[PDB]
Amino acid sequence: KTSFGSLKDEDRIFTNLYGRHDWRLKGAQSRGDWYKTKEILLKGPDWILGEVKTSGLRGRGGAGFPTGLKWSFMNKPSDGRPKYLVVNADEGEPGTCKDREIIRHDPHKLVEGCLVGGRAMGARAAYIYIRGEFYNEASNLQVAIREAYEAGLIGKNACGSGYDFDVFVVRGAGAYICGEETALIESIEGKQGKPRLKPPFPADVGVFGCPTTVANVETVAVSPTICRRGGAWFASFGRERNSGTKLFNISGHVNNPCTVEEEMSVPLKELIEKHAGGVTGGWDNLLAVIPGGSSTPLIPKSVCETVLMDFDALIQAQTGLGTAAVIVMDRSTDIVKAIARLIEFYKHESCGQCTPCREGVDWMNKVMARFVRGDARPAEIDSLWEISKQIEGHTICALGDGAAWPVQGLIRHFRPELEERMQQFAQQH
Amino acid sequence: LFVHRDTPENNPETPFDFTPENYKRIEAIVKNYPEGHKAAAVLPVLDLAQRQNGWLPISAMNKVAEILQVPPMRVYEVATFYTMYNRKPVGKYHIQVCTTTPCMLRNSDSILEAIQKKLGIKVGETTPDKLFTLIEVECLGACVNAPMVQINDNYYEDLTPKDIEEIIDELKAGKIPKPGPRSGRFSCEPAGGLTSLTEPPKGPGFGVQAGL
Amino acid sequence: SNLIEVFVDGQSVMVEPGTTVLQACEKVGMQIPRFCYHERLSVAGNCRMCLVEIEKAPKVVAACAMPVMKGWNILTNSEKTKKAREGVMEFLLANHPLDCPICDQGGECDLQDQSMMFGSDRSRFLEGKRAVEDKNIGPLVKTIMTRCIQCTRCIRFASEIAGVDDLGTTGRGNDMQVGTYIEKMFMSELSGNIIDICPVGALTSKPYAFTARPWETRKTESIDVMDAVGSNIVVSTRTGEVMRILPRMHEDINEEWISDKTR
Amino acid sequence: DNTTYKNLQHHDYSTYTFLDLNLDLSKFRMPQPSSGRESPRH
Amino acid sequence: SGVNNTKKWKMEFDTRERWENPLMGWASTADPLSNLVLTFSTKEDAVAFAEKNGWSYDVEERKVPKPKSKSYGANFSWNKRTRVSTK
Ligand SMILES: Cc1cc2nc3c(=O)[nH]c(=O)nc-3n(C[C@H](O)[C@H](O)[C@H](O)COP(=O)(O)O)c2cc1C
Ligand code: SF4
Ligand code: SF4
Ligand code: SF4
Ligand code: FES
Ligand code: FES
Ligand SMILES: [K+]
Repeated sequence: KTSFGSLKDEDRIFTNLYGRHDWRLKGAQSRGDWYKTKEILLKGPDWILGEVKTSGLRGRGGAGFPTGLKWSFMNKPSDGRPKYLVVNADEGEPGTCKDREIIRHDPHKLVEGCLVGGRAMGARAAYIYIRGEFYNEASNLQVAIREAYEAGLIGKNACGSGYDFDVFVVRGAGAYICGEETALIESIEGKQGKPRLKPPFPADVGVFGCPTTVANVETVAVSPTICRRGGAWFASFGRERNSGTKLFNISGHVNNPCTVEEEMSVPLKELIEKHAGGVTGGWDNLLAVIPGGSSTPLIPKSVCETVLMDFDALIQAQTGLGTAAVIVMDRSTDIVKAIARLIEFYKHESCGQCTPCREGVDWMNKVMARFVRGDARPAEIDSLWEISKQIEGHTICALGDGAAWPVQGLIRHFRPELEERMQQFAQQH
Repeated sequence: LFVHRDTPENNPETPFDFTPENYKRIEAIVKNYPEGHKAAAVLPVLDLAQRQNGWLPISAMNKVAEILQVPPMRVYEVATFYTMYNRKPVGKYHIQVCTTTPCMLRNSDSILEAIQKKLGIKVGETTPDKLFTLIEVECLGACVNAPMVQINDNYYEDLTPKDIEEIIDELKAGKIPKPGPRSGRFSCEPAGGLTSLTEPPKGPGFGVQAGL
Repeated sequence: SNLIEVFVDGQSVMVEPGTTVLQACEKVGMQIPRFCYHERLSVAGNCRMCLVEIEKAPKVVAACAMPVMKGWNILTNSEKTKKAREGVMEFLLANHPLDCPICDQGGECDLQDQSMMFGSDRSRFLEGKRAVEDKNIGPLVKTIMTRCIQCTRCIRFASEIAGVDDLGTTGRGNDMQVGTYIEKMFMSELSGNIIDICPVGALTSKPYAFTARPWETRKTESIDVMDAVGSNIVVSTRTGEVMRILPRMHEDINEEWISDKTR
Repeated sequence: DNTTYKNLQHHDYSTYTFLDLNLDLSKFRMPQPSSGRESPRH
Repeated sequence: SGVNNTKKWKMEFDTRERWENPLMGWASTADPLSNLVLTFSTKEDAVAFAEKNGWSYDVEERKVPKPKSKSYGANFSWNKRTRVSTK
């Protein structure tokens, strides 16, 4: 194939995305959930890991590592410690709200995903870490989990397959950094959500110091359908090495902001127009797009004309797919202010553990505040660029990179606006 | 402030205990984790104290440290690290307006301005009647329904200045307004009609691979 | 037999498995710069002053925490390593107070000295600085916490060496603060040691305050008689007067600590 | 049907809805593993 | 934490009386060797220099910090006391 998009309803995975069908077990089963789960479990961990590998699935939490290889780090003999699956439902990236829909409208897909993914890893239980603000969603998930326990689908002799598997829901207490996989683990252990250095890796020393895999809600919830319909069915969608379907959040200056499921590698322009109703005020009113959550650099309208929505295409555009949260800014936007607010966000979310982000992001925030008003000199633009490069790659976790990239995107594509703002300020004062 | 100073209203001798029914909940909370790792229950138990009491006096933090046999400092760290814990009393309704860029782009400033004008307070303040507290928060994970607010445990979404004033009017009367979007749509589906998932979903076994 | 070969700037060295990059470097007489790392405390890896380039690896690693892999070539003086140190030193000094003349650490400050050796020679920080309120933790340790660089050495020492979990971090981000949260004295028979391990003048000796500068004291290596352990000490004197007592490392006795009575 | 919202149960959730469900699930759980000691400080 | 002042051997002499000058209170001395400190590459060189100059001496063997076994992953032990309660 060379064109991707126009995914048909029969090929969509999250068929209750909009919550217009019963989200409880009866509704879930009528839609295909929990079907031949026992046969999947008995096929074995090696078979399950092969199916996820052939599917070409990559992490949906923002980083996009190959899921099959990542989950294979667990496929190792016991050494006395329990093994755990940790499901990342922190869902904290600004612009991103996809995992919210899965948890509250398709909870049984997530619950089955834990069991199947748990089996492939040899894990005895799954801890689903969900952000504290999602109280109603977590309560929905607990109800679905109880239905699974009562029906014998999870717990002792899960699905009548002889495999014991528990599913626990743990709520966060308000911290974006707890979406980071090691910070998430530290939070479950009752500590401050501060990421660990690696090594060790979670597959060796994880939650409670035991082998762990942290997987995104969307990554886990699509696994049972991949095993049922085959890896090759999943790989038939999207470009090579960009396989599958994807949940997209289109927000910002669009006519109909929404969440939708679409094929990977769909053109960005097609995604905004077909599903979101187009850019507010017409396509030509577009200014810039943040293609995959606040941590990915913005791209200008010129780049947005032809760019595809997948990992490799967006990396080539000097950005990233991230969480596939598309934030649209039209030409009425104060682009400098919009980015400055994201830096203010990262400043509020930095855990403060390590020097370059604890001090650097706050420093970038102060400089961006002045850049919004023009209260700076042009020579400070290159200084701000250099500061961002001293944070990126020098911190414990990727939040430091996530704060540096938005600044770099602004300077790369909108330097004249920054300089014009400074000229206006100097003339006035 | 992230330091504590004893006052008559907030000191170690302030009375806090879990109700007998909350001790049963704590027992089930603690059992979710391996034996020897009871410290894992600090966040859910600390959150439970906030639900019984509304906020966390230093005495509530000390009680949680006692129950789980962790040093009090390790509970103080958790209480001050996570933003959902209230270390000062809040109003009966905690209004949390999202002002991160996606909500900013869709005019969360108008929502924030409307609340202040109606309640006659500023960001961070509590009404004199102690019914409402107003603060700004970061992305609440409901970006496609911007602008939006969280009030206690509920999201109110797709808001306009008029809509948020009617929610506050209901809260003042003591009634509970239903959560969710206020623009017509039910959740995250595009307004003006579904662009997908219009067909009925396929049933069990559809497209299942052979041999399974 | 179990030893593996690694390279430090091309020099071969044989190390036990588990050796960190920082420990491999010291076997050829290279001391990586550090702030949060102390060899008698648990590894923290948060200050990032020890970042070092590994030949053929795009990302610098934290030498204090990264176990060295066989065949690695550690480039302790490459351009990438030098620019990493300059960047981290710049962030450390961005909010640090202009206190050296009034700060007792001056003259024996690891922040001053590693700024001179591994940092740039000027500032491009054009904003205003953080200021932090002081905490009272007893009559022995004075706190000027605006000087704190959040290395967490004191927290780890208190929990691990002294077995007292009264120190921690409160808040988040740039406003994260080291202290006790509540008003509380850190009175332990080993409490005075947090003065030595604190790399900056955030924690200083209250009795010693303002009386001397390090370059002017004469060091007499001697023995403590306040108990029967025979702790090895240094007696700082100036112009015929005893000014303070410091630990002297003896691995088989007091490793590098002394009791508050000895101090 | 595909024209009505079927996720209205959460309009009746209250302060303790989540922890009551956790307490309710307590009987179903498998026995937890043990590290061998009461805590890392033992 | 710097170790650069621990590389070389030193030779100092026994401390002798210092008294307060009556006029100013300054520290007076009558010891001509009070400030004399010599540097040597090895203990043998220092011993040789003392021998030929006729000074009786004491030699203290160099103290080396012994190699530690450091491990970041031990901060998160499953069943050992090395698990840290805070970061
Ligand atoms: C600051 C920060 C926040 C993150 N937040 C989330 C999140 O909310 N949800 C998520 O799945 N991953 C998040 N991640 C990515 C995770 O650390 C991790 O890569 C992911 O959970 C792995 O799952 P996956 O392989 O299925 O993608 C975050 C990372 C960082 C650095
Ligand atoms: S980069 Fe920021 S969030 Fe990540 S560990 Fe360092 S201080 Fe914490
Ligand atoms: S701690 Fe060091 S750098 Fe900071 S004021 Fe004191 S002497 Fe100067
Ligand atoms: S007070 Fe000193 S030892 Fe403690 S964290 Fe701050 S700089 Fe480190
Ligand atoms: S930006 Fe407000 S909910 Fe995401
Ligand atoms: S000494 Fe290695 S990060 Fe601090
Ligand atoms: K000090």
